[PDB]
Amino acid sequence: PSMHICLDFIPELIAQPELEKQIFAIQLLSHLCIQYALPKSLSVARLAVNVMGTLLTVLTQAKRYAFFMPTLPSLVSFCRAFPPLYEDIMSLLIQIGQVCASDVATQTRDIDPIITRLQGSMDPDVQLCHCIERTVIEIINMSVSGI
Amino acid sequence: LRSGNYQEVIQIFIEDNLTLSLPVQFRQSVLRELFKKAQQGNEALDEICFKVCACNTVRDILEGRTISVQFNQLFLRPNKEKIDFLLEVCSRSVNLEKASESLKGNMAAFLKNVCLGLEDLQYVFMISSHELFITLLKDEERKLLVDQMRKRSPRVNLCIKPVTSFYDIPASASVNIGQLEHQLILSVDPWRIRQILIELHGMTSERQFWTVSNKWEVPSVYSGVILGIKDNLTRDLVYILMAKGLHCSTVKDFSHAKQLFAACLELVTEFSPKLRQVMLNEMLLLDIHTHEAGTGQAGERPPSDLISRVRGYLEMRLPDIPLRQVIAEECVAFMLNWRENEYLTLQVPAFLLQSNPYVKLGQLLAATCKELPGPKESRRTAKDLWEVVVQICSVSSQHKRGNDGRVSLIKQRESTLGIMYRSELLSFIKKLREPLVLTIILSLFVKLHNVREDIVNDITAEHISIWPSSIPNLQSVDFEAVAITVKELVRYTLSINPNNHSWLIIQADIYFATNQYSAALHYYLQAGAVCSDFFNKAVPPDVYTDQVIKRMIKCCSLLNCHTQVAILCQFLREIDYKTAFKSLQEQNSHDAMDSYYDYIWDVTILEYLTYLHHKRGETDKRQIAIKAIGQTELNASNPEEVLQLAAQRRKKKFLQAMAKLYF
Amino acid sequence: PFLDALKNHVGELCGETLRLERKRFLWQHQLLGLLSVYTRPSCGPEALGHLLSRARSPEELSLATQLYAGLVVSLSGLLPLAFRSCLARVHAGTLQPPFTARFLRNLALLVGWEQQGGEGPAALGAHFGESASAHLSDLAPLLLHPEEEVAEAAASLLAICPFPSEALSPSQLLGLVRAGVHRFFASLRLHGPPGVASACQLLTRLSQTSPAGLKAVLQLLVEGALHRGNTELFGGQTNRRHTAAVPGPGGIWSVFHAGVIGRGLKPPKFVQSRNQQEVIYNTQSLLSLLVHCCSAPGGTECGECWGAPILSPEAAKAVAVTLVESVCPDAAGAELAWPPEEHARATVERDLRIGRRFREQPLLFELLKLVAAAPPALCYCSVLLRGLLAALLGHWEASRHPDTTHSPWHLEASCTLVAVMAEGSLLPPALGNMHEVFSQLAPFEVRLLLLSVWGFLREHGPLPQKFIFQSERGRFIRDFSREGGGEGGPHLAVLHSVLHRNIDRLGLFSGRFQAP
Amino acid sequence: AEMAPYMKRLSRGQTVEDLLEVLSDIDEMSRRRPEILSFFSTNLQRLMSSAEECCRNLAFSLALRSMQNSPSIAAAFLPTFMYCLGSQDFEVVQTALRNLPEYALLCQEHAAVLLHRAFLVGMYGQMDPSAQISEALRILH
Repeated sequence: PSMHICLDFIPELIAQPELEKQIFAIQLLSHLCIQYALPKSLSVARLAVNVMGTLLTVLTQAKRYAFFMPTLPSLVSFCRAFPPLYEDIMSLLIQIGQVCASDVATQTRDIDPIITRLQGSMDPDVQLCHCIERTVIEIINMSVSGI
Repeated sequence: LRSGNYQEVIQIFIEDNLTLSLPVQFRQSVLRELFKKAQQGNEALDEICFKVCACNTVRDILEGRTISVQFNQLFLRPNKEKIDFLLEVCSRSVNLEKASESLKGNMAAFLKNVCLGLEDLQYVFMISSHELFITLLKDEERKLLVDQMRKRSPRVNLCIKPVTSFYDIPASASVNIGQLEHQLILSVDPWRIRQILIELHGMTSERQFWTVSNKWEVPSVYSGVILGIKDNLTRDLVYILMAKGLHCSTVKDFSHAKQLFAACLELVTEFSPKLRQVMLNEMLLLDIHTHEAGTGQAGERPPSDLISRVRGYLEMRLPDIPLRQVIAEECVAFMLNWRENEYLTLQVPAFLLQSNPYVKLGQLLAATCKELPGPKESRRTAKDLWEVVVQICSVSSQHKRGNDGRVSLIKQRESTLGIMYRSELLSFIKKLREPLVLTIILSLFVKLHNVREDIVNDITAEHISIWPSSIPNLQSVDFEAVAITVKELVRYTLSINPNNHSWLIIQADIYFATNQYSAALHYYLQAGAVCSDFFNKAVPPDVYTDQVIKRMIKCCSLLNCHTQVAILCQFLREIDYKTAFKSLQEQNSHDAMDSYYDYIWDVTILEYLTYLHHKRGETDKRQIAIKAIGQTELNASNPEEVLQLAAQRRKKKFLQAMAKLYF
Repeated sequence: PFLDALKNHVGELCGETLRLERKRFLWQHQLLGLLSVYTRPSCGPEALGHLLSRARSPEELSLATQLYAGLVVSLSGLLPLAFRSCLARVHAGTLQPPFTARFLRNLALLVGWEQQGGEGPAALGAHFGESASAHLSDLAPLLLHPEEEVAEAAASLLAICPFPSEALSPSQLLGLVRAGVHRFFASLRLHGPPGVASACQLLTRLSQTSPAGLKAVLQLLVEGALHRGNTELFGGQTNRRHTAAVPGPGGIWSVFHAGVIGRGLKPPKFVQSRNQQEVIYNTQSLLSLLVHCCSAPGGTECGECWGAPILSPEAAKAVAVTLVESVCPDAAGAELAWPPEEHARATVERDLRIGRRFREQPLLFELLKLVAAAPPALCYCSVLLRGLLAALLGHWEASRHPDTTHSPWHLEASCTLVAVMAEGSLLPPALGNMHEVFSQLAPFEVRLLLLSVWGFLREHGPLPQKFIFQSERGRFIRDFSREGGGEGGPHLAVLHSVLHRNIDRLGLFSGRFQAP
Repeated sequence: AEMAPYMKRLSRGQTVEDLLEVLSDIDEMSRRRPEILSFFSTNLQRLMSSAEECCRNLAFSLALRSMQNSPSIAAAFLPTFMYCLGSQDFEVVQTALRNLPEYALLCQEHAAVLLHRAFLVGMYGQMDPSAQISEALRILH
């Protein structure tokens, strides 16, 4: 029960260069926001989404996969905690979705997820797109059943 | 080989298929030499080449190497003889007693897949029946494969006739009449319809029976004449015949409509000439419809007998027969679509030609289209067309007495001074399919649209801009109706054939004006991919002119893809480094900013990219930019023979990926 | 009121009719027809779609045809409405996968029956294929449907579904071809050779539409076949424990080592040994599909029954160009004229990567043979051959073994290269025989021999010219002895000298070259 | 009975002017007793995928009015609406995206599939449904 203190220094933690540390920070913030819903928690959850937007611009694809696949399922937790912090979530999700989609066409693929629009060990980008689709399904479900 | 005993050569080869003494490479080279001989023009050696190829393939299958392409090429269209020879070769090649399970399974699987490749069920059956095939392959697998091939059989019998639940001889006149009229409705043969209807008239009173299926329709123009017959029987027969045949024509069932209408012709011939003349008009209409549809849009050459009939019918117009605008416009469209420019305005110029606006407009269109090949800058017929269309689209009352708003044309379809209405001319044009006239009229309409219709001056591309710039009564015209109709016509011509870069450019410009940037890019890419074979060749600049590429830059920038904009920048004769940098500057990219650095092939923009990344502190991409620059393919100092090829290749790759992305 | 009341229960009535009672099904068929004629929307598409959705046998299909025959005389344009409604419903959550698969296969049966026969469809003019051509576009995604049954049904239907008056729009063609190739590879993955006939037929039927279609089909197919995935199908490739034992076994002292260099012990060391067999057959399937696509049907029936149709030089050109871009996007040595030998020294690195790619992917050899089938395509496929030759030359020099067979793969690669060149007709048959003797030779012998080959080809640069077209046979011919140099001459002298120095074991083979 | 001519006019309509006249009149007497529109349910659907802004806007207005009156009709418009989203004219899809929040709000059942399809269209076709989706899901709470 004495772990709420983390909301103090998570802002300092995210500033660390190590992608591993930042990925951990966002994941931790996800569960802290669920358990505690305080103005400080939201003032930090907003910064989390802003940092994710920034790293979207500043990250090559080889690390974009490794940094976005294990942190995206964190966003449904933010949405569960804070309906107010919702349009930003959806904007970032659609942005990352279509940037990954655009990157997909650059090099020939065997599944070509584009035709899946009207709907194993695959390529990183295909995995990333499937992850984003799953997260959107999950956030829609949580919003429908969130009362 | 020195002598020419190729049969002995084949025998030696089949024996080697067991001995395994000869070198496989020797066999392959011998086959190549024999095929060279065949190419030299010795056709007799063709079957010998096939036989030796079969021997080589079977020999190879024993070891399990890949199958030569030449065997499949020769095997494209097998005959009985080829398959029998292959079977016999295999029979000699494998001896069951001195053969291992590995080889046995090898031959079994090879024959299985050869059969899978086969198409003719007779060949399937014979290859299955081959004794060696039976011995090698177990009956279970054989029957499974047989079932698989025969699963391509659409041999299913379907019942065409409707079911008649009513039972015959009902012992009740009322239900008997009901069943009889049901059969009458279901019937399509004119003779059987006549028999049923005459039986009904006989066993009933003198009551009209054409009012038995309300679905049946008859034009009000011809209803008076069709029902103005003293005899109930004859009037009902002719009414039902014409109604059913017209329904068949609407459904495009000319096979049965022809029979019904032809039967009605003889019946009406005994009656007044007026009715049979109307029925001959129906003949002309049905003939036009059957020619356009049944012979297909690819009708190479109309017989021209019905063309002469149409010519005479239009030029005569002697009697007071009620003529249908549908027939008139359809035949005028028919002649125009078949390019009967010989039948220009000079023929029957004043006899009712002005009375019927359809023929007037069609003849004017023919004159103005044949005016284009003429290099003279007369364009008098073009000016006439421009004036008639602008007056048609203009509101009759400038002061708008009917209503304050300029919605009279859009809703009331009145105040439409002119030979046609907008809807009428729309129907006329949709009846057309001639690319030349269609594109000329589209050019006219797009000009009418682009002449001072709004603040934006995004003048759409057009091929022949000869229409007058002067626009009298500019207030009267409705730019809104102009836009609606031009969009409709663009949608119609794309339906005619999307394979038209000229129309694709126009559609894309329309969407760009409407700010439908996604559609704009989509159709522009379709245009490029039509002009060249999906960019496997160099795109002619005539289509991708600098104006089009500038439109692309604007669309992409507003679509927020600031790396794709930079890639497109190179396509101009002079690169707009100003806009390239102004676009790369912003941080809101949405176009996989990193992965695209491979395609960019100008050293200067990459220098800009490296500076920007280093300044903003993004090393993971600074390194990518450095690598892209460092690549040897491009150095800005090569003899340009390699530079142009490299730029072409990168353009192809980028446009291919870009086309994959959209649509 | 009865008709209006049953409007809401039209579908269940269709189900009862499909239950195939004694005569209740006939009665309900008549009731459905009359109700459809009655109501203003006519519910015709709804009834037909439901009937097809739960249709699984020819008698029910015939019931549907009977209903259509009864209705068409009254109404018009039922097929477009029915197809639109049913496809929209399929895209929506409704039409459970069994139901939609049933519907697709019923449509396939309908279109096949209409295509065949001369009496049934003639009497009943429906033009199922013509109507479906309007909806060819939205059928493509059904090929990538996650459900195998749905994919099979869609592929079967489109294998014979015709195309509109205009061939097709470019975007629709691209969507169709991409769906088809993906379906083809998935089918090869799951079923194997037997299951890909429908997709192969689809690709073929849409290939001969337009030349751009041929280019797109070939490009996508070959690139996909070479992609990282689906290529093994053809060619093949904590603190708890740490502290549970630690402390240098001393405990009151430091630890032995001064650190680790990284993760350590790259674990996998894993080999690809799935299966050699039936990879040949999969390659054969792909090769047959390529042959069908590239070979112009012609229809002349060359010879009586033996003369094989000639292959399209344009198709070979497309295959060569796309293969070049797939393997080595480099274009520095794109000058089709072969530079001198020393020039390879700068290009070794690219040559080595090309050689590695070849060794990894044997399928490229079969594609090369296919390209060799056409005469002129090799001139365009010039950089690949130059790279392979440079690699083989470089490797052969650093061969200390007295025997050549010690390096197995390289020997086969050299033999295949020489034979492919011979078949491609850039060499006289004298030099075409060359590849037979590589096995029984010292390494330097083969190296000097291939150097002579390089010199000869340098003299005779492969170009699109000199490939004289023949009216008798479309196959372009390169007439030797008209190039001045003609035969090997100086190079054939080197060849003769080699074989004459090595008569010890080459006497039997010497009878081939004879006098050029 | 009194409305009999109207659906016949619509069914036999093929021109923008006449269809616009009929639709405007339909709106006029919809303003009073909108429940009469229940007989046009099929009529609005196959018109919905048309290529005219005015016609499509009227179709949307009538559909949403009919839904507001009778919420139990969502499944009827579900498939046609999904097909409108899926269509690739980049006009019907835009309009349907505009009016997505109201339809999902009145549905309350298939929002799971509606919003998924909208998001997928937004991702792969370069349109930003962020605003519309956010509004719909805020309203769903």
